[PDB]
Amino acid sequence: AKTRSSRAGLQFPVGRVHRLLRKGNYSERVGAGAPVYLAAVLEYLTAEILELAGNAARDNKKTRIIPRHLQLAIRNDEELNKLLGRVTIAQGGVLPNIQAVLLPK
Amino acid sequence: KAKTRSSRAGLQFPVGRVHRLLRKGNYSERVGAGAPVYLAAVLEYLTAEILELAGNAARDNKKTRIIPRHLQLAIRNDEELNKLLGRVTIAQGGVLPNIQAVLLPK
Amino acid sequence: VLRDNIQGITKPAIRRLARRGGVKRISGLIYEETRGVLKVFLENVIRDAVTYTEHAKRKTVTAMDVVYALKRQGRTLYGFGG
Amino acid sequence: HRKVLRDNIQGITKPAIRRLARRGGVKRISGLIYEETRGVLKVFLENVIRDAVTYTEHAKRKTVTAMDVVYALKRQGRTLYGFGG
Amino acid sequence: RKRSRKESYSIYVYKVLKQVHPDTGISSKAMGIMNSFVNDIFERIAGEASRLAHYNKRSTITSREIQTAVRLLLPGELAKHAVSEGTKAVTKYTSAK
Amino acid sequence: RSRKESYSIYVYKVLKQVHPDTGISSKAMGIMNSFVNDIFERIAGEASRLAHYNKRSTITSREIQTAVRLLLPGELAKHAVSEGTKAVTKYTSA
Amino acid sequence: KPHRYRPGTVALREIRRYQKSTELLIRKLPFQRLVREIAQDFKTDLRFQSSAVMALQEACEAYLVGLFEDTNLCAIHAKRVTIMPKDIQLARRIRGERA
Amino acid sequence: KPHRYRPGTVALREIRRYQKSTELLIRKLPFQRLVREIAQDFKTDLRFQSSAVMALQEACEAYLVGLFEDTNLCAIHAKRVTIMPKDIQLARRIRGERA
DNA sequence: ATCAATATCCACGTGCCAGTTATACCAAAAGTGTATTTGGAAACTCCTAACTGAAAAGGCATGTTCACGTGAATTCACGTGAACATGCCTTTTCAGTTAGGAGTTTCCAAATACACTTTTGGTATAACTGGCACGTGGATATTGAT
DNA sequence: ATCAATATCCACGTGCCAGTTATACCAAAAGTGTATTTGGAAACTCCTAACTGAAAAGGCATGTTCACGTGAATTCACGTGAACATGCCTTTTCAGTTAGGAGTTTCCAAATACACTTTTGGTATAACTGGCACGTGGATATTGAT
Ligand SMILES: [Mn+2]
Ligand SMILES: [Mn+2]
Ligand SMILES: [Mn+2]
Ligand SMILES: [Mn+2]
Repeated sequence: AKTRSSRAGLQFPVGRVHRLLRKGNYSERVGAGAPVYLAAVLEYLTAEILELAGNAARDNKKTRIIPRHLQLAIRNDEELNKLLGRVTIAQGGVLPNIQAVLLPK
Repeated sequence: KAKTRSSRAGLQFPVGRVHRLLRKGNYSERVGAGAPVYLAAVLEYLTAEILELAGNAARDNKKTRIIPRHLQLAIRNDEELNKLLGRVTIAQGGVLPNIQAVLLPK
Repeated sequence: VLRDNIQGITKPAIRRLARRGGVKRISGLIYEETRGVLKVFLENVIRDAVTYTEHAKRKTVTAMDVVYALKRQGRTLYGFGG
Repeated sequence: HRKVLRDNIQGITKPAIRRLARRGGVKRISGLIYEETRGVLKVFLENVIRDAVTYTEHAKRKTVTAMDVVYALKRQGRTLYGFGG
Repeated sequence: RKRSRKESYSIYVYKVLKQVHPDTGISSKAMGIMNSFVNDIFERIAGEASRLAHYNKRSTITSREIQTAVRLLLPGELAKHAVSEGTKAVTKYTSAK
Repeated sequence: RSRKESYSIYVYKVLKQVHPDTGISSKAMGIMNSFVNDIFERIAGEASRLAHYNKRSTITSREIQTAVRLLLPGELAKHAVSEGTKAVTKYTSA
Repeated sequence: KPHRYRPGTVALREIRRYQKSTELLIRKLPFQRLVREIAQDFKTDLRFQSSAVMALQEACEAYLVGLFEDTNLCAIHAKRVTIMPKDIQLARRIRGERA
Repeated sequence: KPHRYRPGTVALREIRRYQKSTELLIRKLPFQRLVREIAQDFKTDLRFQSSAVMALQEACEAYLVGLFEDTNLCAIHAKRVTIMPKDIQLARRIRGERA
C-alpha cells in the first residue's frame, strides 16, 4: 500500500494529476507514465522558482517569501522570464530600471 | 424517407459532420443536438459574409474568379473581419496599398 | 460637485503610474489620453467577465470570471484562484 | 552525397530585402539595415523550424510536412491559411 | 489500395458562394484559404465552448454554450448577426421533427 | 460541506526541501497555485493537440515530453525532460 | 531662503520610490465606482466580490505601467524626455491594440 | 542631356508597384537552401514537401513586410524617412519579441 | 508657363492549363429506430460575504514662479538613390530512381471498468508566536546656492 | 571649493496580526484487485512525390560612378511642466441586515449506445472550355529640364 507519488520519488500528487487529465477532456485515454512525468515537471519547475525566490527573500533580509520576491526571481532569470512574459504577478511591482539618458550629469 | 439534418435545419453546411468532429475532438463528453446545428449555422454565415465582400473585390478588379488577393482585400478593408483575423496571414494575399503621407513629394 | 467617474483616476494617480514606468516628464494632454485608454481596457475586460457571469446564471461577478476574462485577452493574471 | 551547406543567409540578397521594405511602404533605407534584417529573419526561421521539426520527430517521420509548419506557426501566434487546415 | 478520403469544406463553401455570387467562380488557392478559415473558426468556437462548460462543471456542450462562445469571440455587429442565424437554424430544427 | 482543492501542501513541501528555513506568505502561496495550474494547462493542452494531430487516442509520457520541449525554453527544457524521465523509470522499476 | 530642487530631481526621486514599492497607485473607491459604472452599461444590478474589484485594479495598473514603459521608449527614440499623446498612440499601434 | 529621376521618385514608384502585387519577393532557390541549412543543423537527414518550403516562405515574407511597416512608423515618429537598425530594434522591443 | 523623355494605363488578340462538368463506383458516414443511462433543471434550504450606513484622516486641487527642454530655423558633409554595364545564377522543363509515407492485417501489452478497501487532504475551532510593519533618533548622502 | 537644507539609511525596540502548529473527523479520493476491452505497435506491401540531373536562357544581381537631398549638428527663443506651499473634501476605516451563492435531492426530457439501412461526398477518369496569363503597340499621364 504505497501512493504512486512516493513510488516515483516526488512530492507532488501523481494520482490527482492523473484525475485532472481524465476529467479535463484532453483525450479519452491516459497512460500511467503521463501523470508521473507531468507531476515530475511541475515539481521541478516549482522548485526552480522557489529557489530563486528564496534567495531574493534573503537578499532583502526577509525570512518569508512575499509576491515581490517571486517577481524579482522571475523577471531576472532569462528563461523563466520567457516562459511567463505574458503573465502579470499580483503585488509584484516592476524591476528598478531608469533609462540612462534620463539621468543627470 | 430520410432527410439530412442540414436540410431539416435549413442549412447548406453539414450538421452531421460538425457533430462528429465535436465528439471526435474531445471538447466535452456529451453533445446536444442544438450545438452542431447552431455552430454549423454560424460557420455558414461567416463563410457567406467573407465570400460576399471577396466577390465584390474580385468584381472591382474586372475578374470573374476569386483569388486569395481578393480575400485579402476583403478582410483587411472590413473592420470587424479585420479584427477577427488580425493575427492571421493569407497565403498569396499581399498588403493594402498604403503610403504614409509624409513620404509623398511636393 | 459633479464630475464623471473616469475623472476619479486623478492626475496625481496617473503621474504615479508613469513614475513606476520610469517616466521623467509628462505632457499635459497625456492625462486625457491615459483616461481614454484605461476605459477602453476596462470595457473590453468587464464585457467578457459579464458574459461569463450571465452564462453561469449568476448575479455576482466573481474573481474567476475576471481571471478567465483577462486570460482571454492575453493578459493572464496569477494570484486570484485558478 | 550532397554538397555541404553554409552561409546561405547571404542568398537573401540586398535587392530582395529592399523589395520587402518597399511593399512595407519604406522610402529610404540605411546601409546598416540589410545585416540587421538577415539577423531577424534567421531568428524567426529558426524558431518556426525548430517547432516544425519537433512535430516531425514525434510522428516518427523523416519528411517535414506543410502541416508541421502550420502547427509550428500557429503555436507561435502566426496562424497561416492556405496550406491545409 | 485506395487512398483515404480527405475531407474538406469545398462543396459547402461552393454552395454558399453560388447563393451570394451566382456568376463568380473560385480558384483552388482561394478555396484552400476558405478551408483554413472554416476549420480555424470551428476550433476557436468549439474550444471556447469546451472551456465554458468546464468553468461551470457541466459535461455537455449545448447550443447555449456555442452561443456564449460566439459572443466572446466575434466582434460586435458580426456577433449580432451570427447569433441571429444560429438561433433561427436551431428553432427551425426543433419544430421540424 | 464544501471542499476546495489546491497545491499549497506540495508547494510548501518543495519549499521546505529547498529552503528549510524559509516561509511563504498567503498571497505568494496563491501565486504559486496559479503557476502550477497554468503550466499544467499549457502542457496538457499541447499534449492533447499532439495526440490529435497524429490520430492517437492516448496521452502518453512521450506526448508530455514533446509538449515540454515546445513549451519550455532551452535549459529549462533539458532539465525538465531529465527529471521527468528519471521519475518515470523509478516508477516503473518499483 | 526656501530650498527648491531643480526640475527633474523630485521626479527621479519618485521613480526610485515607486519602482521599489508594489502597492496600488489608483485609489480604491474612485476605481471601484468606475468599475460599477462600466458594468452597469452592460448588465444591470451587478454585485462584485471584493477580490474581483482588486483583480481588476491589479490588472489595469499593470497594463498602464507597461504601456508607459513602451511609451517612454518612443519618447526617448524621438530625442525627447517628455511623453506625448503621439507616443502612446505609436506604442499602441505597434503592439497591435489599435489599427 | 540624359534623363535622371530625382532620388525618391523611383522609390515611390516601386512602393506602389510592389504593394499592388502578391508574388514572392525572395528568391525560391536561395530560400530553400537557407531552410535546409537551418533544418540540417538541428536534425540530420530530413526531407521537405515542396509545400512545406512554400509555407515557410509565405510566413517569412509576411513577417518581414509587417516588421518593416512598424519600422517605417518608428522612423517617421523620429522625424525621418530613412529606416535604421535602431528603428527595427524599437519595433521588436514594443512588440514583445525582443522585450 | 513649354518641352521631351519615360513610365503607365488599357483595350485587343492569343494559346493553354486550371477549373468546371458528368459519369460511376462505393465504402464510408449519416440517418433511422430501439432500448438504456444520466446529467442538470427544479424545487428547497442553508449560510457566506456583499451592500448600506456613519464617522475619521491625509491626499487632491489651486495658484505662483521659473528653469529648461522643445520646436523651429540654418549649415554642411556625405551616404544613399539612380543608372548602367556585365555576366552569373536562378528559372524552367523534362526525365527516371527510390525513399518513405500510408495502407492493411494480425495480436498483445496496457488501458478501462466495476466493487471494494485504505488514508490522505481539507476544514474548523482553538491555539500559538515570531516575523514584519512602523516609529524613532541620529549619522551619512545628496543636492544646490554662494 | 564651504555651507545648509533636505532626503535617506541604520540600528534598536515595540506590540499585533497573520503565519505556523496540531488536533480531530471523514467524505472524498486514491489505492487495490479483479475481469474486460482495445488502441496501436509490428509485420508487410503498395505507390506517391521528393530528390537528382542535365541543359539552355535571360531575368536579376553585382559593383561602380556620381550627384543631391537627407540627417545630424548647432543656435536660439519662449512657453509649459516641475516644484512648492496651502486649504479642505473626498477617501479610508468600522458596524449589523438580507441578497444570492451553493448545497441537496428528485426525476424527466435528453443524451448515449447499439444494430441496421440509406445516400452523400470523394476519388477518378474522361471530357471540356473560357478565364486568364502573356505579348503588343498605342494613347495618355507624369516627371524634370528649361
Ligand atoms: Mn550546417
Ligand atoms: Mn523503402
Ligand atoms: Mn535636415
Ligand atoms: Mn452524394
